[PDB]
Amino acid sequence: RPVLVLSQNTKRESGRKVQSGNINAAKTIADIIRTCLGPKSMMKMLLDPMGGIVMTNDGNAILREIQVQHPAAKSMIEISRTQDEEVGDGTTSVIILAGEMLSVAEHFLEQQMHPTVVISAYRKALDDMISTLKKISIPVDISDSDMMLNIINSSITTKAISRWSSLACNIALDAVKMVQFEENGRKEIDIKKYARVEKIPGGIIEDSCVLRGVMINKDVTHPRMRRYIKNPRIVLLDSSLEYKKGESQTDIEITREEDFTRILQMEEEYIQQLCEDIIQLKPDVVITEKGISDLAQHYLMRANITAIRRVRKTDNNRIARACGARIVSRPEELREDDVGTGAGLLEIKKIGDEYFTFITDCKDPKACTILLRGASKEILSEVERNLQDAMQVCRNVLLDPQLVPGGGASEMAVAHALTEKSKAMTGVEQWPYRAVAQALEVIPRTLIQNCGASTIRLLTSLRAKHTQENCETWGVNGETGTLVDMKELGIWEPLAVKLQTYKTAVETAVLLLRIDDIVSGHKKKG
Amino acid sequence: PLSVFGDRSTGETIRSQNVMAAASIANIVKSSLGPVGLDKMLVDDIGDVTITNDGATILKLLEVEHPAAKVLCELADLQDKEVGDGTTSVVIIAAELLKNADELVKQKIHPTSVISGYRLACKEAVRYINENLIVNTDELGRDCLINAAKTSMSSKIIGINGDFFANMVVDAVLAIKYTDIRGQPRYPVNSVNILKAHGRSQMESMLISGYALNCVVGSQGMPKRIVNAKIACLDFSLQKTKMKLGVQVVITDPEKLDQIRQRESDITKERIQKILATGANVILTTGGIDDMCLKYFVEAGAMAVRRVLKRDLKRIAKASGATILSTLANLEGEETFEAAMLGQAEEVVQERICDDELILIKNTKARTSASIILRGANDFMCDEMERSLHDALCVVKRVLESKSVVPGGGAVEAALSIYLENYATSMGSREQLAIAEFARSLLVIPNTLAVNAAQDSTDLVAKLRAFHNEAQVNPERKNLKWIGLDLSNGKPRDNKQAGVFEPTIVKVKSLKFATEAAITILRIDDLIKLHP
Amino acid sequence: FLQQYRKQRMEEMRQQLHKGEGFLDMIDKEQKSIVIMVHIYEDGIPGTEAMNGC
Amino acid sequence: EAFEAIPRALAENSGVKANEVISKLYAVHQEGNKNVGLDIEAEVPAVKD
Ligand SMILES: Nc1ncnc2c1ncn2[C@@H]1O[C@H](COP(=O)(O)OP(=O)(O)O)[C@@H](O)[C@H]1O
Ligand SMILES: Nc1ncnc2c1ncn2[C@@H]1O[C@H](COP(=O)(O)OP(=O)(O)O)[C@@H](O)[C@H]1O
Ligand SMILES: [Mg+2]
Ligand SMILES: [Mg+2]
Repeated sequence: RPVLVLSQNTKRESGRKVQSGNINAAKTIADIIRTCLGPKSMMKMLLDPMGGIVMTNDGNAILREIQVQHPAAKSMIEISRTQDEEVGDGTTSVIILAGEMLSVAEHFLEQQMHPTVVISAYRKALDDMISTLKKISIPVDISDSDMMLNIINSSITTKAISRWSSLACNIALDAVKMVQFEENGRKEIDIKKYARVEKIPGGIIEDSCVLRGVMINKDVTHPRMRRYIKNPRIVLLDSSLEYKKGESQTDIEITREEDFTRILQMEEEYIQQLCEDIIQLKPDVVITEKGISDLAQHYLMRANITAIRRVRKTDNNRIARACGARIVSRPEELREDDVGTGAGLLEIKKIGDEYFTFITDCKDPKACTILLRGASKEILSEVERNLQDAMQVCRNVLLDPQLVPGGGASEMAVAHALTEKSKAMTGVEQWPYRAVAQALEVIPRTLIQNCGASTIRLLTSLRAKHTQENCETWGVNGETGTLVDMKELGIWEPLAVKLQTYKTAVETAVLLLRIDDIVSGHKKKG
Repeated sequence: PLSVFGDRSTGETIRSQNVMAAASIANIVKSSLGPVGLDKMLVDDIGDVTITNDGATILKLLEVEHPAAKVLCELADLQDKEVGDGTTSVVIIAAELLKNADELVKQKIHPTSVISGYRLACKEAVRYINENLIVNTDELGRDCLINAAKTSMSSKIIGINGDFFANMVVDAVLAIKYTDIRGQPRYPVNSVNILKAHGRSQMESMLISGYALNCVVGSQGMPKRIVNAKIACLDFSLQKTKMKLGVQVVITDPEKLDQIRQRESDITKERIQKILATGANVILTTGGIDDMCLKYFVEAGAMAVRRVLKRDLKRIAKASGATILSTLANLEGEETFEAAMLGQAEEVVQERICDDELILIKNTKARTSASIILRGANDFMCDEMERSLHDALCVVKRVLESKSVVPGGGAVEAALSIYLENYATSMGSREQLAIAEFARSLLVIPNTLAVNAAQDSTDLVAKLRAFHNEAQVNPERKNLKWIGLDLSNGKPRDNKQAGVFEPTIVKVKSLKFATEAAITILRIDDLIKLHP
Repeated sequence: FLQQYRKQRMEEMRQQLHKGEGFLDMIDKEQKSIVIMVHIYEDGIPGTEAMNGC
Repeated sequence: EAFEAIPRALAENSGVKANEVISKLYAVHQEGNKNVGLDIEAEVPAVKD
């Protein structure tokens, strides 16, 4: 006779234990990737459940590959994913910052301070953090290619692609610049859709380049078609070039001898009419997202036209952007404006043991492909991740032209500013304010720890330097472990990335500080 | 001797069991009351996580076995539906009422007398609230709405963010205002589309001066921004025409097959041309659009969005002045589309929100609508912000509909307790005890508020009761009715002066629902549990 | 060459774009219009992990 | 600083704010009174010789 109020499997936990467990879980999640921050970071091998291997040092990827049971850890993983999606950089930094703020919050929670006071202090501190970050920022002339390349390099010095810095920086800058678009008064970049990254294992990494056009893993439908066209006129389609059934039930009733042959002849005639309608525009290349019939191939070759079939819709959109064409579903409605002129060369060449189609000489293309050659699949995947980081940073700089000193200089400057501001609070919440201000020192501390120098002496020297008047740009050299000026070293980062990191860390601390009860095990009740 | 296949509990056993279940349900959510309350993080045993403070959400997510506890859970659900705020308070009040009533019953007081006393106390408490503890919002203005929103959003993840969120909520509520027949200003909440997206901080939440759609254009060839939009709302799919079940195509002369197949799509082509001939720029449909009509819209340089939600389409049509068209058929038997069916907006843009895109319909003419885009750190925080925002919107709607508000921070509870303790002596001999216990049970709210702040609950409630007793006894010190609890410093404070307000309907409905729940549970003295 | 399943590689690369009484009770309830694929396994014997990941 | 755990524990068990007691104790001991500590016979943070 198990009479109960709640279900048997329902488990309830509350009190100081819940707060301690949440804070410890966040701390340990931070400790997982603490060592993967800075130019001297180490790789990590992740064994995917589906048998794959993910070798990387990006915080978001490492945290995403990990499965956890504690809900606070899930919250931290979601925080990392949000940081990656919003700006594309600073995942490790935001995770470490959230862990440090939760640590300094636990310190107060051990005493008799209510979490609401800590949360209010954190919000005030975050406002002051945003104000100081906006204050210490500097403008950037986007038209200066050298400045953009330096920004991208500073973004990619901490990744495995840093060995080839100029090449990766040029690839990312060219892709972002040529994917930029402006229509109807609306400006967009759209790195996600266009600027595709295509990786082909083999070759050498120095052979990687961004093409002035697109490249797909497709071959001509019939071998008699030309594999090299000088100035092709490309026409894009979605509808199949073959006889398909109608939408309604359309049973025929044949009672005469010649009706069957007439029906087959009219099928052939319909194919011929479609091909003639396509040919009327006098194109050189026809691309379709669906199949092209063999009779259609013959009728197109009769007009000296190269045909490619079964292309993905995203690839077709990329081709349309690159070569300045418009996708058309009905050949009878093909206009001259729909014909794609602007591609400067189309070429089908074999790489390894597989044919690839190149449209790689377009003038003013609004889409591109990044052809990566590398040692293997995992190395190319890491290179693609680094290129994504570089392109995201470039887009952030283009949209928002302010910069912020790196190497922990911004962290120390903001910490000093908040510490100075806290001197006039004269309240009970000044202690959490100062604690969360000083929690920003975890970034230079982590940089020094990863570098291998003495943490305490270097942090003391950096704080003493930052107590001076013009020292907001003084940070930590990640390689030599020495105090340098980032207006000399040149490590600068977008203001948007730092703002997003700080906001996300503070709000994660606020969200996790709010919970004091856990109930679990209940049915979904969907 | 009964030979009933089951278990039977009778007398004090079942009453104590019901009180235990109600008290357990109350204790589940008692720690999430008031600004010093803290949230709970629920796990759905499949990895799903829900962080929330709302009582209704907590009680719905939990699975409950005892039926007397199910009564309180569905009571919280009813309070959420009919009011939108005070969901934990009603549960706590009902449980305390049940506990004190069970104490009376165990003292050999018949349950009928307790129920009669509870009914009398509830009626007199409602009367006293309506006659002594109401403040008209006419002489306060927008500050009253702002303060009510701030009070509602306290104890929520947008607490300190209240200075901004209250303005946002008030503007959103006032945007959707309309007057029906009899000249009654009715505020239709749930028409404010709440869109969430993780990313920037909560300060970056945007209130749209128009409507926000969680959908994108169907084809990349279409423009992503139209300045002078002419919205055409449709309720039919734009695909290839297919005959119904009762129509079948049978071909005997082979020459007609091509014409049949061509007309199958020419019908839809003609419909699209008729729609576009009136100058339409944005086309919204609840159904799907195939690639052919998408290309038609691409060539015309016009928007085309498919699979639009029905409620979103209705709101867009009402705001922009467009008319929903489930079909193209006039009263002349023809198939035509006229410009009078077109809605208008000052701009339609597909904006990017944290690597994802959504459509913004800005500044609809002939009617003003609103939508809120909530920016957070992750999905859970966005969900909690949405729930708290809905609570604030409901509170603002109640305040704008009925122009009476009551002081917050347990002032109403203390005043009611004092008045009912004084009043019980004038009615009956045992219903006197029932009304006294009702008055004592009403004190649970300030006690819980003080306890959640780690303050001396006994001393604070004693001081509050002394202030309210002085207010009720002395007729020249009636300004102490507004003295409530200031949980920041743990001192009594004039909450009306401090701007802590709640709608009167919240208190009235909570009291009525709690009284009915307590009466319903108290009527049971025997339980038969049949074996399944 | 259709036997080699030329679309297998593209399907694989798009798949990675992630973007006692219980046995009776979870099938006795809920809608009959959805498909449930129950999995049977025992720890220690190889071959379960591959299909679990699949 | 580890010695502060004793007066802090005494204040926590007594039911008052430990930080106020510790601050008052430091103030008094800075004044020059070495024989002043927590007074548990009070509802508010207080000290006495
Ligand atoms: N050359 C450098 N010298 C010193 N610090 C650097 C250098 N390059 C980058 N950093 C620091 O390393 C941090 C970037 O670490 P990174 O591995 O990119 O983490 P995330 O991927 O989370 O951004 C930045 O805070 C920056 O200040
Ligand atoms: N700023 C404030 N100061 C004092 N009391 C408040 C304040 N804001 C809200 N309260 C009180 O806290 C109580 C708890 O409300 P809450 O639990 O948030 O509503 P619900 O029961 O719908 O969740 C309310 O009865 C209200 O009177
Ligand atoms: Mg980085
Ligand atoms: Mg409320």
